[PDB]
Amino acid sequence: GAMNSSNYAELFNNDIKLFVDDTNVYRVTVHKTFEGNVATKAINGCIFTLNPKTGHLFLKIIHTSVWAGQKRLSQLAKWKTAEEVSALVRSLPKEEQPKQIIVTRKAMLDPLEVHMLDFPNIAIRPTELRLPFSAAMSIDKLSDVVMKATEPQMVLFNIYDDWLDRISSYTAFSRLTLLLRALKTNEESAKMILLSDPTITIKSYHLWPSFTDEQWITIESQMRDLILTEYGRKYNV
Amino acid sequence: MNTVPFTSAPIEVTIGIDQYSFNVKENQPFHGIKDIPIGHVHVIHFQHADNSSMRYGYWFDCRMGNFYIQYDPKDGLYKMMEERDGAKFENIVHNFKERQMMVSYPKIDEDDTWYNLTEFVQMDKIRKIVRKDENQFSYVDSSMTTVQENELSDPAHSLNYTVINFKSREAIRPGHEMEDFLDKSYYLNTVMLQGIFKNSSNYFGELQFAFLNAMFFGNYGSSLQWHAMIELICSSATVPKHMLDKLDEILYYQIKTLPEQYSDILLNERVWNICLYSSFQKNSLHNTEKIMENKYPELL
Ligand SMILES: ClCCn1ccnc1
Ligand SMILES: ClCCn1ccnc1
Repeated sequence: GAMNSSNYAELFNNDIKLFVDDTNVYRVTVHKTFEGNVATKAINGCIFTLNPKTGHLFLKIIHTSVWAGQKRLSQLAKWKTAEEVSALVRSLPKEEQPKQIIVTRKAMLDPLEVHMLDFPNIAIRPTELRLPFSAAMSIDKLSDVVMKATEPQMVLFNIYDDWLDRISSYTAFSRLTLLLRALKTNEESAKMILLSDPTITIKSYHLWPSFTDEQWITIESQMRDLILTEYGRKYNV
Repeated sequence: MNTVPFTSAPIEVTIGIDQYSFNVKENQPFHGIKDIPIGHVHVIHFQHADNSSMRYGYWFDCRMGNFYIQYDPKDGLYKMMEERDGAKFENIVHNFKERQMMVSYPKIDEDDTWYNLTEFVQMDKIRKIVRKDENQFSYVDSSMTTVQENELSDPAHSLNYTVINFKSREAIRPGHEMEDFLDKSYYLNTVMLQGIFKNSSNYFGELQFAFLNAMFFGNYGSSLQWHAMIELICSSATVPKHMLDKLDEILYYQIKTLPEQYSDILLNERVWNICLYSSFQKNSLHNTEKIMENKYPELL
C-alpha cells in the first residue's frame, strides 16, 4: 500500500524501486498581458525518477513544445509523466525493471496505474513521506540541463555522486533529503553553505562538492541549523 | 392471467410477488397467487419469519411453463418446480380458485410500475446471468456472489453479470490511456454495446435486473453492477440521445420504487453525486435528478 516511516528500510532492500516526482513537469511564469489580463508562459520542466538504493536518477526533460496547443495542462502533465515513466520501464532490460514505483503525489496514482496495466506485477504506491524532490531544480547542474534543452531529452545522473563508496544507501538518502529540504526552505543560504569554502570543489563529473567525511558532518549540521533557523523565522519561535 | 399454486405453507413467511408483499402464517390455508399479468417477467420471493437470513426467490415468466412452489423440509426453503401435466395443473388451479385459497396479484389499472422496472428484462437473458439450465426459472438469493466478486467462490452458484472494470485493458486502448480513462465512450459504445451486449436494450435489461436483485434480495454484488452500469454511461461523453432519455426514465422509476428506509444501503453516494453533478451527463438526467433531490437530498 502506502509507504511511510514504519517501512522506511524497505527503500534500501534489494527489490528494485523508483520514486517518481512530477512537481517540476509543468512549470510556468504568471504575468500580465498588454490588456491587463493574466497569462502563463511555460518553461522547460522535468520528471524526477530516482532509485533510492543506487542513486541512479532518470531525469526526463519536458520541453515546452509538448504543451503547444494542448488544454488542461495541469491534468495533461500527470498523464504525460505516467506515459514517460511507462516508456522508461519498457526501455529498461527486464532484470532492471522496478518491482515498485512510489509516486510522491497521490494524483499520479491513477495515471500511472492506467499506463502500467501491461505490468500487473509492478506495484504502484503512494507515500506518506514528505519528500523535497521539488527542489531538484536547485541543483545547479540539473537546472542547467533542463533550461538549455531545445527538445525532449533524457539525462542520466547519479544523485549521490561517489558517496556510496563510503556510506550506506540509507545514509546517502538521508543526506540527500536533508540537502534538498534545506535548498527548498532557503535556497540562497543552502548554496552559501555548500560553496562558501572555495577549496572544496564540485568535480566536472559530480553534482555536489567533494567533502571529506568530517566536512559532511559539518555541512549536515549547518543544513539542520538552517532548517531550524527558518522554522523559527516562519513561526516566530 | 396466470397462476403459481402452493402445495402448502408450512412455515411462516413473508412472500413477495414483484413489488408487492404479504405475510403468511405457519400452516395457514394459503395455496398461491392468481391473476399474474402475462407479458412480463416476474419474481416470487421469500423471507422466513423465524430466520430473515437469506432472502431468496425465483424469476419466472408464465408463458414458459406452469410453475408451482412446494416447501422442501429437508433444504428448508419454498422451492419453485415446473408441472409438466397441463390438465392436472389446470385442475389444481381451478379447485383452489373456487375455494378462494389464493391471493390476487394486486395490480392497479393506472399503474405501470412493474413494466417500467422490467421494460428491457427478458427471461432468456436472466437464464444466462443465472446458470441452471434444467429449469425455466432462475433462483437468486441475498448471498450469491458475482463473477467479478469471485475474481477479487462456487462458480455454479454465481451471478454472471458482465464484468465492468474501469482500470482494465478491456477499458483502455493502448495509446489512448488518458482519453479512454477520462471519457469512457470507447468502452461503452465499442466494447460493451457493439461488442458484448449487441444493443442498448440488452444493456438496460441487465442494469434493470441488477437493480431488482439488489432491492429485492439485498444482493450486494448486484448493487455494485447496477452502479457500475450507470457510471459507465454517465462517464461517457458520447452516448446516443435515445439511450440518455431512456436511462433517465429507467432510473426515475427505480428511485421512485426504492424503499426510503433502504436508501442508505442501496445508493452509493460517490456514484450518484458524480453522475448527477460532475459527469459528462450531469445535465442529461432531468427526471432522475429531480426525484433524487426531492426524495434523498441527504445523500447529495
Ligand atoms: Cl549513468 C548515471 C547512472 N544512471 C542513471 C540512470 N541509469 C543509470
Ligand atoms: Cl400443480 C401440481 C403441484 N401442486 C401445486 C399445488 N398443489 C399441487
